[PDB]
Amino acid sequence: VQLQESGGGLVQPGGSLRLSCAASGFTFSSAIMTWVRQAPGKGREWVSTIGSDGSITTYADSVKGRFTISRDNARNTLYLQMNSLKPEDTAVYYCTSAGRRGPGTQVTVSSH
Amino acid sequence: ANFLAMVDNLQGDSGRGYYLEMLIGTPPQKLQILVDTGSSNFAVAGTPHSYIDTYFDTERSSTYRSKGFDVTVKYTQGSWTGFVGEDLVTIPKGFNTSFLVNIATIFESENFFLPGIKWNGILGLAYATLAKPSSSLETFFDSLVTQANIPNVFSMQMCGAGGGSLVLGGIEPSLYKGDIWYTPIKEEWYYQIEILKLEIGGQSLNLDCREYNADKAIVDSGTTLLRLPQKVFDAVVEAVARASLIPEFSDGFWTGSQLACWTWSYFPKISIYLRDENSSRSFRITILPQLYIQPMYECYRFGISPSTNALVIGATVMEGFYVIFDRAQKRVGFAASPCAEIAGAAVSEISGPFSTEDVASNCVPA
Ligand SMILES: COc1cc(C(=O)Nc2ccc(F)c([C@]3(CF)CC[C@@](C)(S(C)(=O)=O)C(N)=N3)c2)ncn1
Repeated sequence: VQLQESGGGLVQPGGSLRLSCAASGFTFSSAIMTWVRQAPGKGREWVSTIGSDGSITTYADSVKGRFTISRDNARNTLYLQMNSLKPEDTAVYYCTSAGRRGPGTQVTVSSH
Repeated sequence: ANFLAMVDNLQGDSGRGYYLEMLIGTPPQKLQILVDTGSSNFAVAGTPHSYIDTYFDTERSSTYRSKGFDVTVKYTQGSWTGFVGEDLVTIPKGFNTSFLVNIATIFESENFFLPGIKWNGILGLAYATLAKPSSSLETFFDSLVTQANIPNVFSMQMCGAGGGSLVLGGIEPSLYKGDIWYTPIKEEWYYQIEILKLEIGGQSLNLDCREYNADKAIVDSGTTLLRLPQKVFDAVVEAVARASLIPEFSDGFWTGSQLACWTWSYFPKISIYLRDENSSRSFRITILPQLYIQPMYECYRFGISPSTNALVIGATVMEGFYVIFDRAQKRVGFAASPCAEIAGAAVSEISGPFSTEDVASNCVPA
């Protein structure tokens, strides 16, 4: 199993990013996929989950209406479209499945 | 998550296992699910069966999705085959939201749903390693940990000997008094732990400690009895017979083929020594006769059985203890259960520390 996230960056408030996660070493098309985030000094926070065929999606109340989870099973890729970003969204975002996680991608939202 | 809301979230139907109420699908269907620390799949009845009242009808759930494959699980005594899918689940006694999980819906089984049993599914809380068809099938607890933002810890108390509690995400202080002692998880599959010694009425069995771990020693809420490898079983029986102040037990009593009937001080305590996180120390979990001479003239069955494989710390022993499955820190905790009391007497004890200088550094075969 391998998970590798990308697409993070440093954005202004109201900005946007599109996170990706490349998967290998298991049947991606059969896997529930989840995005989590973790900022220093804060608790781990569930972001969103997507069922294996993509039709069932769930979101944390903190991101509802701003972030959208999606997947391309043919390309073994999970996505997180992030809009209307706020300083409080700053975190490492990571993908997790069956007790494994990727190393993550940093999202920083700052007016500076 | 609310741990106090999880207190008494298990029902136990008197020697038949502890189960949790779970709501599955949209709209929700209520099932009764056996809590099983010895397996790793979430599986439920999907069709009618003679010995269940209800099952999960996937056709009535708008959110259910089929993965397009089946799974067959075979145990020593039985088996089942089910479709593998995904659906939303709620645990009303503890959580206020739903979670997307894998679910196996059983369509055929052999010797799995038995008569007079109140559950219609199983919740496997062991590690990904054991999940079928493979470890990539995300386990229920792995889904919950992530999606519910709980720590990677759960704990279990069984109060049937004196219902019970499954605390998902931590430890509820009101369920124990005194100290929690921790033993390392040697291998993350089953909850495999290292047994150093068994003592009957204060006398050690004088077996090589490898005899206690040869296949494996595990903590399993889905096993009824304390199951001991044959050589260990034989030694226990010989020690209990020697220590017990009654004239004699039949051979049939020991094998479970005969009950002993009467119209307690005459039977020994049984202690299991577990290594502490500091390897020079151990602690002991002790059960009184009331936990292994089990009511069924009042008649009793022996609460210990032989194994052709593992040493299983099943419900016989777990009825005495609040057991912490601290996956995050690779350890299993024990504290004596306040609810494990009969006729005003505690029926379990825990104590320590004791030296391990008289045993090898590794009692697991290597
Ligand atoms: C006090 O009364 C009871 C009754 C039960 C009970 O009925 N348990 C059960 C029933 C059916 C079944 F199928 C399983 C499996 C499910 F994987 C298989 C067998 C295995 C022992 S195992 C390591 O061989 O997988 C276990 N832990 N769980 C368990 N448990 C605990 N106390």
